Amino acid sequence: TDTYLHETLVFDNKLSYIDNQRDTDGPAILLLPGWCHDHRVYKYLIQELDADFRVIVPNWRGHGLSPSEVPDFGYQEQVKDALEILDQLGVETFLPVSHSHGGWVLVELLEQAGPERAPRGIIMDWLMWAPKPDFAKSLTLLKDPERWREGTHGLFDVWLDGHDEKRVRHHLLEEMADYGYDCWGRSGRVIEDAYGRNGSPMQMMANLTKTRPIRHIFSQPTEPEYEKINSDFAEQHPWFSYAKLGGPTHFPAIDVPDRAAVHIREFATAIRQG
Ligand SMILES: Cc1[nH]c2ccccc2c(=O)c1O
Ligand SMILES: [K+]
Ligand SMILES: [K+]
Repeated sequence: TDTYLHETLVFDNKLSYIDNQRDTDGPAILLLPGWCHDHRVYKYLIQELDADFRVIVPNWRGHGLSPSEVPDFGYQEQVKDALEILDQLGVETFLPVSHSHGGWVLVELLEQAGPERAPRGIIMDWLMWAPKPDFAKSLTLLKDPERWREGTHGLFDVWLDGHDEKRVRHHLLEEMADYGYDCWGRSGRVIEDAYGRNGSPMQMMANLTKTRPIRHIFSQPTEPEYEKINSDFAEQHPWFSYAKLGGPTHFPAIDVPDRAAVHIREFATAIRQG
């Protein structure tokens, strides 16, 4: 799966990215990582989609197999980076698929690219409501140079949700091991700022200039009150749908890749039929 890893200069930065360069009919599937991890989170999903689609995964500034400190940037800049990679690659039409807070990039990308280029989106496990106290606390911890690691640990607890989930544990404990405070502290500032300025992922989506089909596929939070704000949002908005995947962790791309794949294919086929 590292047979597909590339690197390129993007404005000021060398960014790594996955591209299987599959010669096939569009749309390209653009898999967008959350904060302080990289394309490795997608290694099982990429396998599900490899045969039939062109699959691109950009890594954000300072992210990759060798993380590095970089100057401060936000989702605005993640969006420009992603488009610049698509331009360099000649990719025209694409279906963006995001993980968690990679969603802020996805929804701004939909605005920027417009519905012709980006006609649909799939958002995975992304907190739809404004920060509850435990999560609000997590962010404040991430921002703290003394307590960022404690922040990440509390988040790992929430994400694993009491499961001995060997693939996810490996991703959190090994694949994110090289990320430091420069990343984690930034993710805290950006995510906090994102909800502050946009209200919520739902408010930001509802506010798109040109709304279009978006599906939220998620395994957590598992409580019925969270399902309820998804169903209420979907009752109000013909373009919004959701699917509870019932996977153990915050990482359906890792733990139920075959289920995440089928929703991606469904949206990719709807696009092919216009
Ligand atoms: C990979 C990743 N990174 C984060 C960093 C800060 C806050 C939330 C997250 C998150 O939800 C997620 O999935
Ligand atoms: K187990
Ligand atoms: K709906």
